[PDB]
Amino acid sequence: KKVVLGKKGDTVELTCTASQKKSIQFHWKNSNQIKILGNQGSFLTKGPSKLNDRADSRRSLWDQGNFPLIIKNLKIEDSDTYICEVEDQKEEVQLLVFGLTANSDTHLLQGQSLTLTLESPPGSSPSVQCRSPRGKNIQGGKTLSVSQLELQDSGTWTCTVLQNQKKVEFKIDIVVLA
Amino acid sequence: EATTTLFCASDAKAYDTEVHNVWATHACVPTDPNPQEVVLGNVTENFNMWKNNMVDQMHEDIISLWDESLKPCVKLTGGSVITQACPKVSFQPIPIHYCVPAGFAILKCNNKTFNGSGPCTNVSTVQCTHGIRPVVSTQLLLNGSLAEEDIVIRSEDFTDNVKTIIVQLNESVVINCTRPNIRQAHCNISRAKWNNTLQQIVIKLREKFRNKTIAFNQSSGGDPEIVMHSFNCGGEFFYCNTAQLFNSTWNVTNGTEGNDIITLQCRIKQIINMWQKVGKAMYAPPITGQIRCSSNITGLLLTRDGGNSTETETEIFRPGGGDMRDNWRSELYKYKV
Amino acid sequence: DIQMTQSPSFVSASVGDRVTITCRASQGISSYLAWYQQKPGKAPKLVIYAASTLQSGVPSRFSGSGSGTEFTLTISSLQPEDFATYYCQHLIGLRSFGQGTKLEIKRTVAAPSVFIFPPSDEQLKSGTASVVCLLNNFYPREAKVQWKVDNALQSGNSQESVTEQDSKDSTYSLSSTLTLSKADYEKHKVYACEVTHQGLSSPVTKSFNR
Amino acid sequence: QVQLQQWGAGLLKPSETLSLTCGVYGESLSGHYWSWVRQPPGKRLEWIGEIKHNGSPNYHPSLKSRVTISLDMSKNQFSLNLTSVTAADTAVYFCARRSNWPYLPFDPWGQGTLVTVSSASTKGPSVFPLAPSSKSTSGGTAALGCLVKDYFPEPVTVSWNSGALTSGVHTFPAVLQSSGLYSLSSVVTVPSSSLGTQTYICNVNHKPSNTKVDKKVEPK
Ligand SMILES: *[C@@H]1O[C@H](CO)[C@@H](O)[C@H](O)[C@H]1NC(C)=O
Ligand SMILES: *[C@@H]1O[C@H](CO)[C@@H](O)[C@H](O)[C@H]1NC(C)=O
Ligand SMILES: *[C@@H]1O[C@H](CO)[C@@H](O)[C@H](O)[C@H]1NC(C)=O
Ligand SMILES: *[C@@H]1O[C@H](CO)[C@@H](O)[C@H](O)[C@H]1NC(C)=O
Ligand SMILES: *[C@@H]1O[C@H](CO)[C@@H](O)[C@H](O)[C@H]1NC(C)=O
Ligand SMILES: *[C@@H]1O[C@H](CO)[C@@H](O)[C@H](O)[C@H]1NC(C)=O
Ligand SMILES: *[C@@H]1O[C@H](CO)[C@@H](O)[C@H](O)[C@H]1NC(C)=O
Repeated sequence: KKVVLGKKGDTVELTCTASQKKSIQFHWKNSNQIKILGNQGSFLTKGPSKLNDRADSRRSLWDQGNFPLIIKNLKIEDSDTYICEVEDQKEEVQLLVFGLTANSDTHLLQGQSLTLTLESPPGSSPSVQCRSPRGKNIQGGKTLSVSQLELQDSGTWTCTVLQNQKKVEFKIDIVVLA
Repeated sequence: EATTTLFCASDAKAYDTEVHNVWATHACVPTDPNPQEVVLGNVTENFNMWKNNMVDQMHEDIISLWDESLKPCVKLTGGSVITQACPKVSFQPIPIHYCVPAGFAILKCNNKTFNGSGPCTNVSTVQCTHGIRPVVSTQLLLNGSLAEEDIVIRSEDFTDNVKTIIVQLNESVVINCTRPNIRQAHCNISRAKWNNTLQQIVIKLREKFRNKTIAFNQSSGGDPEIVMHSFNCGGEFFYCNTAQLFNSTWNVTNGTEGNDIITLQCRIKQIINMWQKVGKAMYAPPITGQIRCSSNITGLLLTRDGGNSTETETEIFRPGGGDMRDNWRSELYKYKV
Repeated sequence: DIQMTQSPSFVSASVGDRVTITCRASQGISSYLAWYQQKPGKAPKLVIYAASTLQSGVPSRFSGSGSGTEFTLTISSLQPEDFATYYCQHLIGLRSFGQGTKLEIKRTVAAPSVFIFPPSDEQLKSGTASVVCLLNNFYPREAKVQWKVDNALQSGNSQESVTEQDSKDSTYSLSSTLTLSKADYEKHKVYACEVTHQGLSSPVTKSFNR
Repeated sequence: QVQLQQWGAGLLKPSETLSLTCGVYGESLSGHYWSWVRQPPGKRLEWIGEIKHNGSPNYHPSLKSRVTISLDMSKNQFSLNLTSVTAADTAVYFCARRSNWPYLPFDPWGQGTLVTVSSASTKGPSVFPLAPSSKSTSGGTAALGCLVKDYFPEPVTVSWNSGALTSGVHTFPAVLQSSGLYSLSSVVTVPSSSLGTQTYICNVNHKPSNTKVDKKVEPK
């Protein structure tokens, strides 16, 4: 029951360390036992999954007893329980990807509002805490709204999403015209 | 059950300056004892091909061969680059008989229809194994041993889809790969015979999975040595697309290709992925001369998808392989030291 | 190709003494070695195979050991019959052997009896001159013979001939024939054959004037 | 017990063919290999090859294009061919049995057959005296002998005084000259005081050309 958080469009690495420092047989499978990625000696094999063209591993650590599951260009529908079957054993890890977009993408003015939306999977209720380039703090659940924006609010905002003790970071560029 | 360092036996020719004959002459003995195998009446013995220490020893022997044989130009192993001379040399696998030293013995299963794992109510005692060629390939086992009765499919766990299905054919299918003389190659497989071969494989798969529709597909992806039929033919590594071979549906027809015989798009790569350990290896450019090699598809390495949820409508199989140990278990499944 | 070198090539040991000959291989050969005993005018005899496995009938005094590259053939107590030439063989591969080790009897060093014989007048008629230098009854076998024509060292125009150990005093006998042409012989003067042996305090020279 | 005998032409000429046959007595050829091993004069042994009862031979790399080993399963005998022989083929060829794994050592062996390849023509020996002298009196021990030069082929028998004189006699092994002919010197040590009272005569015989010589060695 180890939780990992990822970002939409980013890359995540799921660790799978064996007991010995030797390249052996391993295989990654989701909740529905769908083959994702494994190996056959010294070759890499991919399963009939939707993550096929976006899954890979670091074969330079295989001999060191590590068989990671790298998933580039993460998607919301990639949220699922992934298991690594190595040495007749199973390591379980849950992957949650959220996301956070603002109310608009156009340049905003001073005194105008700024709403942030957290798109979360069914069954999760995290907590977002964003910070403006001047220090303005705001907290909430699904939606976060700032009554007015200052000239000093122009820059990069940092919002942290807390889920299952874990936390993923999001950066959003907000421009406030002078 | 026991485990000891076994020796080997071959009709190697010392006068032959080819890698297999050179190595075998330097590390094996012509043998053999005569005439038959001591049959043990009314004796049941359990076997386990998926844990035979014989394969491991052979695997290390096959590796030790390529080490002193095919010298790569570049070798990449764990952030390490190694360059050296890469002279071309004749490469033709030679049948090797792994024998047991003094004190021990080898139990052989005479049961023609043996899955490799379970009780065998017809064993025997042999001094050495049969003719086993060091065929390094993927998807299609070449130049192996045919089944004495019907075709036999084997798997350490049919339930687990992540396991390989070692298929043994009772009838050999000929494949002809030739490089005319660009540097491109192609293979030839009798469409008529290969059809019925798939038929046989299907009714066996359908039998092991109670009642489902068998449908073959191309490789799900991965490395060039896994996606395509990789094999050694004259010191050269071939990568032949077998999308035409594994593209049929069984359950009353679907997709039938024609053109008399099947032609597979192939090519020779210098930069290959090592099968021994994790790493790459670049070799010298293709030989200016012609390369003709006619092999024998006597076995298949398949991987099943299936699983997921909510009942089953059809099964799917794909050309697998990779672990060369599976190539040895297709010949050492009926042996036991 | 794997090379098989034995050492020493010439062993001197008295009867009853403990002897041990070695055989080094250029490459690893595990336990694919054999030993053979060969006497003059006779065929080799299998002594020990599988490196350390004694052949049926072979005395207990014979033993063997080693694995890989270094090997050893040891005889606890030597006997008058044990003295011969032993070979080591790579049982597989090219089945190459070694240069062999010749075991011989040891006795007290004795200074050679040097003699020299000018060519005969009858031989000079045919058109050839053969000057012979004789080293009679000497031990050990090792000895250097140098020819000198008018105080000039010769090379490539002489041959040596050594007899086997005498059945009694156990000594050797070497001859050296300096072959020259009638013209080459009749255009010089002094013909010496310098002899170097361990039994001599200093090299002895025997010469004559044509 | 088992014994391996060998027969065939030993004296050969260049470009000719070597044909030796090894007979087996006391054992059948079945279930066993049969190899040939030669040994150059003063050199290591060398495995030529071995044939199986199935008919599949196993020659040496550098000798495949000439060596041909067959089996006469009707008489329990095997032969050894060697086309286009040269001076480098001069050696003693042996024949031995090679059992099956793990038992590999060559056993038993044959008595061997001495083979010599030469183009020289049969010629009678020339006996030249090695007259003793005062500048050879080593401690009252004078040295004398005979020079058996230019003869072919081998061997040659040399005795002294019809065999009466045997003490101190040293007949050196034959040597090969550059002229294709052989040479030999037979010396003997005798008391210097018996040089003017005792007669010494060397006896040389060359049967290949029927040449007996009895020459007296007189001091000078
Ligand atoms: C192989 O199996 C086929 C199809 O099941 C069968 O017709 C044939 O008798 C079998 N034998 C061969 C020729 O080995
Ligand atoms: C392959 O070659 C064999 C000869 O070895 C020939 O009989 C057969 O027809 C060929 N098969 C194809 C599909 O071309
Ligand atoms: C394979 O089966 C299909 C359907 O019966 C057919 O189109 C094709 O010609 C068959 N193959 C043969 C003749 O080998
Ligand atoms: C195999 O892959 C092809 C190509 O993507 C697809 O059409 C087919 O449905 C897949 N499954 C089977 C059973 O062929
Ligand atoms: C299969 O055997 C044939 C005949 O021995 C040989 O020519 C061919 O190269 C072998 N195939 C492979 C892939 O080695
Ligand atoms: C290939 O298969 C044919 C038919 O069974 C057979 O005659 C031949 O010996 C096999 N082996 C090779 C190497 O072609
Ligand atoms: C063996 O070689 C010899 C020498 O050339 C020749 O006479 C003979 O015909 C060959 N065959 C047999 C059966 O000896």
